[PDB]
Amino acid sequence: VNFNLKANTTYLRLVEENDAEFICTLRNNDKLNTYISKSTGDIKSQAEWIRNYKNRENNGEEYYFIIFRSDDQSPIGTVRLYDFHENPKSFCWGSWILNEHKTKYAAVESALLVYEAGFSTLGFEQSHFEVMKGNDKVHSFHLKMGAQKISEDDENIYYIFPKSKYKENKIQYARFLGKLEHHHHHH
Ligand SMILES: CC(C)(COP(=O)(O)OP(=O)(O)OC[C@H]1O[C@@H](n2cnc3c(N)ncnc32)[C@H](O)[C@@H]1OP(=O)(O)O)[C@@H](O)C(=O)NCCC(=O)NCCS
Ligand SMILES: Cc1cn([C@H]2C[C@H](O)[C@@H](COP(=O)(O)OP(=O)(O)O[C@H]3O[C@H](C)[C@H](O)[C@H](NC(=O)C[C@@H](C)O)[C@H]3O)O2)c(=O)[nH]c1=O
Ligand SMILES: [Mg+2]
Repeated sequence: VNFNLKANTTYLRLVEENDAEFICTLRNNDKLNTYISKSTGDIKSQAEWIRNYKNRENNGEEYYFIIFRSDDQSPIGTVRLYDFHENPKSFCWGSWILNEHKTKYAAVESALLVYEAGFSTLGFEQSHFEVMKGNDKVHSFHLKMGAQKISEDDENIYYIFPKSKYKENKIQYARFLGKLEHHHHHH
């Protein structure tokens, strides 16, 4: 598979071993990591994590991206599709992090591109993910875009996002993905 994921102000490309330092730094930023998993601050350890990740990628099992801002081609975060299953065909996503240098609407664009990748580039039917209780704005984001709060445990709320909702969102959210082919005008 090869991806061509770009929106208005951001673009995504697959993680390489050389992104290890950017990743270590991002994930060990205490302003960003309140609700994600602890991980190594050691660059070589992170390079190793990516090498294993690359085997999974080679076998169609996982796709992990650096998020870039288009205007200066500088890295602003991460996102991942992982843990694929069947009946129905489902993917998880997460590892979703944006730093201070993010564009304003990067969160919207990157989420949309995830769903482009999963539902159209990879042919899944459903998306699953979770968000820690307390990560209030992220709950609100996902509910707004159309995720369905299935359920929960002591830590998380568990969501699914159906392919059907992604197809509505392509029209409603077209302004985030590219320049419009025609604009609405009221007389
Ligand atoms: C999760 C994360 C990537 C979200 O990015 P964010 O920039 O904080 O997301 P926001 O919800 O602020 O969305 C960005 C902007 O688009 C707007 N927006 C969000 N959803 C929208 C929608 N459906 N329609 C239109 N606008 C929308 C927001 O209001 C915000 O604009 P504002 O500047 O006017 O507030 C980021 O907060 C982060 O890295 N957090 C730490 C790591 C983490 O917890 N990851 C998630 C684990 S569950
Ligand atoms: C991606 C990555 C992970 N790790 C380590 C950290 C863990 O010990 C292990 C597995 O990581 P996880 O699967 O928990 O990845 P993580 O990026 O922390 O994110 C996941 O766990 C978090 C606690 C969050 O729940 C996260 N959820 C989301 O981001 C969902 C979005 C849609 O809001 C979810 O994807 O691997 C690394 O050491 N380096 C890495 O680059
Ligand atoms: Mg490409």
